[PDB]
Amino acid sequence: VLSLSFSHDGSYLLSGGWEKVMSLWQLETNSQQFLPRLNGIIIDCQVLGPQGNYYSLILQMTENNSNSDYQFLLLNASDLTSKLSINGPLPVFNSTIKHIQQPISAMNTKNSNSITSLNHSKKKQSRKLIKSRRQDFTTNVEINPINKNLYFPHISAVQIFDFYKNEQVNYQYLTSGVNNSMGKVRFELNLQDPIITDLKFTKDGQWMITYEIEYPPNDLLSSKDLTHILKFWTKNDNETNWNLKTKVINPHGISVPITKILPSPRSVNNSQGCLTADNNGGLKFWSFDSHESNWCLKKISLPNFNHFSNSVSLAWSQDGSLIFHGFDDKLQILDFDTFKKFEVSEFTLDSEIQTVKLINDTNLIVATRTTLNAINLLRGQVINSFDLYPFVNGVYKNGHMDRLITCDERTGNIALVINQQLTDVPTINYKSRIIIFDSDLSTKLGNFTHHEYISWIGWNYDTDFIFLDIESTLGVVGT
Amino acid sequence: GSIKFWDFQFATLNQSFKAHDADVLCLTTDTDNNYVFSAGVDRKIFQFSQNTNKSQKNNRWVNSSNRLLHGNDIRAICAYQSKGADFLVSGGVEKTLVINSLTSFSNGNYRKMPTVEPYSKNVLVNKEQRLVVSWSESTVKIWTMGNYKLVCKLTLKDDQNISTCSLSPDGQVLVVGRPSTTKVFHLQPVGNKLKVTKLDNDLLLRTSTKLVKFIDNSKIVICSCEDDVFIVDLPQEVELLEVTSTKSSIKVPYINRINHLEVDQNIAVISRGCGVVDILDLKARISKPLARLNNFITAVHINTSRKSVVVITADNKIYEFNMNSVLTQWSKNNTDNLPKEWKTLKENCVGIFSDIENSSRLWFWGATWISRIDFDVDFPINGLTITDESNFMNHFFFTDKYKPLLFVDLISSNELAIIERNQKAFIQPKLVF
Amino acid sequence: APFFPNKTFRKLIIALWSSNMGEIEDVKSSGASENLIIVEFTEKYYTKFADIQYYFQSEFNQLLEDPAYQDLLLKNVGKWLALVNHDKHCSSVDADLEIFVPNPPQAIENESKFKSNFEKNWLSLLNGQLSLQQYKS
Amino acid sequence: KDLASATNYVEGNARVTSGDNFKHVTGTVTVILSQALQSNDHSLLETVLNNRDERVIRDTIFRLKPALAVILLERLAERIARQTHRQGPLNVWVKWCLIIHGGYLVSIPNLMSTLSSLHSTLKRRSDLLPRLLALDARLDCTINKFKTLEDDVEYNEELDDAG
Amino acid sequence: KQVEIAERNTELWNLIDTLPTYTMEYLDI
Amino acid sequence: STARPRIITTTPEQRYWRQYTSAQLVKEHNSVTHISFNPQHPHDFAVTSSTRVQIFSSRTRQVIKTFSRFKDVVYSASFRSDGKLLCAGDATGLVSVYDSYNPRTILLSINASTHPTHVTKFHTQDNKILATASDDRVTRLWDISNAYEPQLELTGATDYVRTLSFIPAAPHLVATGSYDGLIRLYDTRSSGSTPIYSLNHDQPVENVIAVSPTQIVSCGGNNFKVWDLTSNKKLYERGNFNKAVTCLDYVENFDSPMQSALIASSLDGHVKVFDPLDNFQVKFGWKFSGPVLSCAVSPSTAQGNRHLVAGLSSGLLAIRTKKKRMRAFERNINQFKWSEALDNAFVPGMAKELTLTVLQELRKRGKVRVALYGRDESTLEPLLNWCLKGIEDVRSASIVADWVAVVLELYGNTLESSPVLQELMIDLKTKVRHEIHKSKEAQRIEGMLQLLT
RNA sequence: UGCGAAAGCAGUUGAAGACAAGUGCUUGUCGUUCGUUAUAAAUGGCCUCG
Repeated sequence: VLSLSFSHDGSYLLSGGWEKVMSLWQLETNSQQFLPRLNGIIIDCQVLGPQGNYYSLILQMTENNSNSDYQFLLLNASDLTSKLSINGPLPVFNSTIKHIQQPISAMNTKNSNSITSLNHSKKKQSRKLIKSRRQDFTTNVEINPINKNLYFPHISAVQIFDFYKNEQVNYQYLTSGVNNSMGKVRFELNLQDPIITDLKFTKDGQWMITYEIEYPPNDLLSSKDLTHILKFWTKNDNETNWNLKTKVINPHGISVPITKILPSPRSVNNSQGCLTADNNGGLKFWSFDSHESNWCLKKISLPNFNHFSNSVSLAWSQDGSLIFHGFDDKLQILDFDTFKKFEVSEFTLDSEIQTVKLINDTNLIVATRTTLNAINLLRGQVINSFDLYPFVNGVYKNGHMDRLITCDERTGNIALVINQQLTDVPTINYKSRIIIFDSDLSTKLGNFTHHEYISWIGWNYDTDFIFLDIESTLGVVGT
Repeated sequence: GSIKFWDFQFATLNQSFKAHDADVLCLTTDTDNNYVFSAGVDRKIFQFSQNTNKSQKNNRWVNSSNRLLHGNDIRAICAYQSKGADFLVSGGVEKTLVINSLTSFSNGNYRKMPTVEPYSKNVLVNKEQRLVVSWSESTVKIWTMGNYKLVCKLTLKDDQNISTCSLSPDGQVLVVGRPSTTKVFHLQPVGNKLKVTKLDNDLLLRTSTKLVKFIDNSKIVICSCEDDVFIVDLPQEVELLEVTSTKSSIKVPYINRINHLEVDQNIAVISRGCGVVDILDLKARISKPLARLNNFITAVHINTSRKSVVVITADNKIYEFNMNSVLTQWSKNNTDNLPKEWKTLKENCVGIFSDIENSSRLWFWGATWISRIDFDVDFPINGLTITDESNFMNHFFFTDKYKPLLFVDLISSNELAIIERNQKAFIQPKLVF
Repeated sequence: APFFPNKTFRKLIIALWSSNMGEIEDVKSSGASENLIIVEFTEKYYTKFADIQYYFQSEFNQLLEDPAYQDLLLKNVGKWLALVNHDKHCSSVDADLEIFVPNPPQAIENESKFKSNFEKNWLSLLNGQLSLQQYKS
Repeated sequence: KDLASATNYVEGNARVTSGDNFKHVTGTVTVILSQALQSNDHSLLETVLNNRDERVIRDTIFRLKPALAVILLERLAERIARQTHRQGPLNVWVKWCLIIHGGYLVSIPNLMSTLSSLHSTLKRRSDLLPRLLALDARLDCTINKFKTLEDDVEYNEELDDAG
Repeated sequence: KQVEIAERNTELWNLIDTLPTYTMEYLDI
Repeated sequence: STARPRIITTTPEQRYWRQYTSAQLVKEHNSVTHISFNPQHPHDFAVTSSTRVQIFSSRTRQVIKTFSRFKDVVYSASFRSDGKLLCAGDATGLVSVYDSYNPRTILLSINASTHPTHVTKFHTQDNKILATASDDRVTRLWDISNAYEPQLELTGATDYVRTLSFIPAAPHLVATGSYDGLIRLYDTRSSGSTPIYSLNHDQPVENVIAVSPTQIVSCGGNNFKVWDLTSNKKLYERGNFNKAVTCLDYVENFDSPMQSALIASSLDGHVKVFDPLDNFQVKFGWKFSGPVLSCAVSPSTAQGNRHLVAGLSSGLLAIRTKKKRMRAFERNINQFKWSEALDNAFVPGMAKELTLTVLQELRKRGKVRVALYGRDESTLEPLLNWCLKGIEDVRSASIVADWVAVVLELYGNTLESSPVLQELMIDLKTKVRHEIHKSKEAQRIEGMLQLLT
């Protein structure tokens, strides 16, 4: 039990815990009433009023282990309905940050710490932040072209958050699983709900493509066969909740993750197509067919490569004629019509590609784990080359440079680098630098410094770029 | 499943508690009416507390706690309290008694009585012919073991249950005793089966019998319900010493009555509940006092080889009396020097039988334990019961592996008989994750 | 209790088809066998009563699946033709068939089993060495 | 609905699908078999498929016209897909077709598009194999271990008194 | 031959992943 | 607080035609030769059988008018465009015109010829002219006003003419198909009596239908071929049918996902749907007891329940018409009654698919060993009995393996003292061994398939 | 725990202090510390507004 509070008179006792249920204990009779089904486990509970008119509750959302997600609920005691729900942005980082510790539970689990586990876990977290070098702390975030609302892929759910008003507009559960069916308790807490890995919109914005990974339960024969799912969702502009239109189970085959997804440009199929790319170099082009009213696999290329690499990047030309597919260290130029290599199509690079992008039709910017290089497709030579090794060697897992590197379609792109500040062994506090680069990277338009780890940066459809900081702070860099 | 408190003067409801999930069968209370205990079908015992001063001032009861101690219906519950006693006793379809402390019901320890404590033995074994005989509810069944075969079973008319059954050493004569009547039946083996004939003797039929034993294959000793000990040859009354009246005897009559009758080689001993033990010479038919103990006697045995009588008190102390030092040298040295196991036992001894191979060694067993002691070797010197501040009136082998035990005795010098005991329940799920 | 002597009956089977008396076995007019023992067996016993007709096609199936007797049964096809070239089949509605054994087992009543047995025996023989005149018949 | 409450997941009328879904990218019964395939008569062909005799299967497909073989392969995939318990018998038909008309099947412009159902169907059975062997081994050990591992005597007092 | 070697190996691998009414007994004293 | 998520348990053209589920089979006294639909609401359809013509109510699906004045075999029941008239042919050669829904009055009676008149069709564009084809091999074009002489007498057929079609947007054009295998086109504006040109089908022509103003589909012999008059040649030909195709009907601009449908009788018991937009390709079909001689569907503007009609030589008429709380286990799981929910899964007469879901839910729920802790042989067999059959199915194959292992790891010692459970394992051993054996070929076959490609 | 693909390839799980229990000795523990990349189990399950 996490929160206990007496009523003003003392005739009632409020209790809350991991059950996700607030209990009113009626003490004259030890009866109990239940307000179950709350978003997060109850950290705190109080009676707030001269006459106990309202209840104030604190919710945690333990599903996100990376960060402690507090939500403050004020309930009308008369009818136990939400009088006021308050929360900030709820990003899910790849790893834990600063001094976030899981709440105490009866046993040590993935989402909780035992009594003994607290001190060891705290020491381990500090020493990981100090000695270890993998410090990705990067979060996927998405932006809506039609509404400019900010989508956070929470675990098994999506938060729609309006940064213009700095208020939450929606929270939608997009997967199956024990997500709000109950409050997980004891060994149930070891269960992992489906995780939304990649979320994107079509350019038109009326479609939502989502990629999910379902983890089988442990202690079972089929405990190692992860399930990969893809889902297509829709809604009208007036409507606020996405409705699921199609579901694909195990795309590209069985046990093959969908490592990259790219919505199609406007030129091809007026923005209702998409590309999905694996760690095996296989590409699938899906389109929405009016006749079926559903999403159908138009094209496929399944070269059964035997080497596995999570480092793949995909880019599509604006005209839509060609696709750039960087797999491991090699980039391929594949013609859309034949959906195969061009008839130099192959570009070998020093190391694995993390990001491949074209600022404009002429120039393609490719980032490898050791550097970044600007190439003219017109002449097929590198314009500029910048060494990222001193900053980016093994701090981040492959694929995060995609969400750290952002580009405008008019003015230019931006490179973001976060470094540890240390005076006399590394220290927990960090410092970030954002640099604006022109198309071909000839010149630096601007160089700005932020005092904290900028978890993510992306290009809003206006000229301004939006950046999310591990303080759950959304700033903007713009003219 | 609801318990309700009502104001007597105004005849109105004061408090209502929906505590049990099924019928509440019985209620009980402490002396000061501070605690109200409920029990019933759901196998749970609920304690209701008004102990706090504010509760007393406001006259409000509070259901403090509940406990699950019975596997089945709790049909009955009762309470007792004194300066030295605090017992909450409950029983029902589980056929066993459970004991708790009222003041510490929530936090105190509890004891679960054995289902069957054989203070009175309902099974006997005959060393000769290897017969095991059990009698229950006017039905006697006899088994032979070479492996066991139920050679015969006897069904009796009388509604009265059988008090005791005694089998002659040869086994040909079986005596079945009841308070109303005593009947003797001759057993004869034909084709691995026993033929039964009821020998007719009017005196036994009109004779009440608590205890009956065999002097030999022909002569028996019977103690009538009025405490009349006499010999029948198949009546020769035996003189008995008068017992002084005591206030305890007046309050509880049966304490002065005979509890154990044991005959061995024309020597008979009688133990009364008041601790009086007397040696009886059947041939002389005369009584001589032996001992006067302060505790209830649970088991008695006579060893001719050592010429002594072994008496066990309710406190599991062992006394060896010389038949005419009143007590043997072993008893003087070892009665207070018993091993840890004997003293720690919370169940009293009920059966004694001798060891054929060595007469000095004796066997002792209770409902859940069996022990053997050699009387030729001296030992190294090195809560839920009454505190007993008031008076009651006015070489070594120990095993607890075998339990529960109905009867224990030897078949031969190297063969031991151990007889052991081998309804739906209200579902109270045990959460498992 | 209902009983039929299959083994004894199977012994009768092996004797008849093993019997061989030259040209009368394959009559040139029709390709069938005029074997008087078989003809007597066909007319007096096989056609009249149902139960043997049922137990007949059952055992001839088993022998046909036995390689020891398969060659024998596949050769003397005229014997089979002489037997079955009649309308008095137990599955025929028009024919009224009696029973040999006083206590027939219930298996005889299974028409589907008989027809399945009947179909099997023909098909194996139709895969056999058919004569030109047998082919017309 | 309370605005604090999170919207629940509902699949509704959505269409489920799999990534392998490549649709938009004497005694013989041969003449019946050719007959039903041409005319798409489910009733007629099902009778042909009812034969369990291997020699019949070979002989029938041996004489089947090679072009009609291809459509037969497609149709067996569909009938397998609807009813997987008929997998065993129908692989035999697919097998004998493949060996006899293999030469014809080589001289075909495209196979995967026209035989996608078989490939998807056949792939599913393979994905089962690694798990079933694990089940068999566990199922092996347990059986392996476990394969190795009154009135006559009654005496009634009442009847005795009676006689 | 390689089939049965492999199939044999599979079984080994998955393998490695994985009161009487009357009783006669002799007591010890 | 939030409401509880409820436990979650072909081609579009095919799905449309599947909706004609309601099937009614009627018996007529002779072979049903011709079937017609009234162009006007309620679009009641007429059947030609024996010596009578019967009109069936679309909604009631029952005869409403019976036309028995016809003496010999009746050969047609075609309506005019308005539907207020219907014309019919007789073996005597007399062609009779009746007022629809008024059997009694013979409005116009014409003796076309001494030979039988098999085809009588009102001209679609022009009401007053009625065309009659006879075994005389002259297809006279009669007029309602002129009952004593044909307006025109088309000739040039050397065999029986049993097909007459009027081309939409070309009222002057008349198409005739004879058993010569020649389809002859005529212009009524000209003097006529001689075909504009002849199209060769090479097989006797059983019915000719104008699918569209420029495209005409002719079904003759074992195949049907679509001809374009502008090119004067067959664009497309499909011969999937095995018997000779007899009757052919076409509908357009109806609410199906497909814009237009073409239904063709086979005479082999099959009527199949072809889509003109995709080169007249096979999209659907149905099977009947015997040869199909007539097929028809409700016109485009049915305004009500759609009807598909098939005519069989036996006289049979088949009508296919397209008409225009929470469970126990869900309670147990919501109430956390793990063991009881599993019990609900194995109950008599329970759908296999639903049985999988509850098992899937418990596994997804992380409640597997718990559901099996309090069980013995008596209550374990129902799960095993399902496992014995579920193992065959591909979808359940993974799930059964999971459940079987846990009970096996959980009830080892129990299996020893229970002989009944052992036999369940033994037969379970055999079936999985078969399931292994079935899978083993599948890897052989799939590799074999790879060789060719 | 590191790396990597999801498969896997390598490497770990030490020492001190304090407390309790049993008999200075033994065992178990830690809302104690230093260092290394480093079973569970107090009968205890989710409201009402048709």
